[PDB]
Amino acid sequence: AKITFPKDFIWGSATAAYQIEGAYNEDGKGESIWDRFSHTPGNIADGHTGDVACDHYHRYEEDIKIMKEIGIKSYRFSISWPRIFPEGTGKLNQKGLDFYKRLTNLLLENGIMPAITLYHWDLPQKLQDKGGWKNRDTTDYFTEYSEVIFKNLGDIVPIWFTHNEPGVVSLLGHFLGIHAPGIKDLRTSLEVSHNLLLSHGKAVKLFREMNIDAQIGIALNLSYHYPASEKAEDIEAAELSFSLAGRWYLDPVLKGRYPENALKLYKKKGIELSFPEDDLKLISQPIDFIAFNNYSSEFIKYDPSSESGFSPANSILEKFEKTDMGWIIYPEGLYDLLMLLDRDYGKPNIVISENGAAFKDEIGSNGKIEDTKRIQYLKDYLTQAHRAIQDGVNLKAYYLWSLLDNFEWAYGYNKRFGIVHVNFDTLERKIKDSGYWYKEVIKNNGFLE
Repeated sequence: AKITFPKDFIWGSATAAYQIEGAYNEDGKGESIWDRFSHTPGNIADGHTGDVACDHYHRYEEDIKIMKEIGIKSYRFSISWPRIFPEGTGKLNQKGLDFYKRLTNLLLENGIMPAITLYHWDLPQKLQDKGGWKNRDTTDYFTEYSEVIFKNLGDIVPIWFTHNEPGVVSLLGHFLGIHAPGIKDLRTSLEVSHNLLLSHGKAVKLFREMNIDAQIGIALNLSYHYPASEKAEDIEAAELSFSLAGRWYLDPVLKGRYPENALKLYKKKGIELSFPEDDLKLISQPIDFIAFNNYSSEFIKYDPSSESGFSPANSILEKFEKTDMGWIIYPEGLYDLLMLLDRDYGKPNIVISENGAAFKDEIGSNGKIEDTKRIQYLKDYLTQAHRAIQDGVNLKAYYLWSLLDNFEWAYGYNKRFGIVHVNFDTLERKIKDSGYWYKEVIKNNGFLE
């Protein structure tokens, strides 16, 4: 069958500033928590850093030409907070604004709609020295940064995301310690979760008060958490697992409450956190769309003697095909997630702000990257997105992660998600088969399956 998306469907591709830009100490930029984390041996696979990355800071013109060749109609990127306020607050670094004004204007000149993430993990290190996201004041410094950006770009950028994956920043950055800033403390991670969400609400309020003529949302990490069987104890386990993961952020944002099942667990663990009563009313400011980053799905069993009360169903997981990340490939998961969003949250407008896959790429004798498994993944996942649309979900846009191979956080350069290959030694770009496939998808507004 022929899969044709809605006429006005937005086809995009996404990146993040630390992952692509390089120029880590150029034009007055301040140190970020990811600069510090990357420089510390043992934190990144193979001792890789984002010092140079794709060097997009210098090579953006070439990248925009590639975007035009593929025909992406929107580009999702993030702004580096420490390029704008090197110390987090205080003296504005005009050269920072200048880089992003140029970039934005060039995107628009080439007929590519900019879509901007304000926070994609690069907190200024000076703020982390003061306590980082554990410090409520950081939520005000974030709002002050957001104000400058809205003043300079607001009414030429149609789509805005406040945060990218606060639940990852909290969990990996502040409980597991495997992301910047490398903290390991449950209570701190929960205070950080809250302040991230608080800062989202402050920014959205500000955006409305400044009458910016654009749309604003947030990009959450979301997966469907399947129970291991149809037994109520498994169903309840999976529901709890989701409530401690993506729904710990969805419910505050869209319903103005934390999930009750998760609050009971944390109380059972001896954490009963109390924040001003008005914080949830601020967190749940109306947004124009809910966005999410999705790659895979979870399978959860009842596990009553565990600290959590649930665990991964490994016998189910071990049977799926996996990506180079070790993540299960299960395209129907994206359908089930989209239908949950639509059912549980009053049929919101939805954006997939990231979806993609890492596979091992090889340049052939013919000089080409024939990344068939990445194409198959994208086609299977987009087929399910389309099935959701036909079933009434208000899915408006799909941003393919990523335009470029990039610095994959703690994995360094070992994990390639691009539709465009980057040689990290030479900085040469080469469009993969997946990039030319996406070119075709955009031109045909879909594909056969």
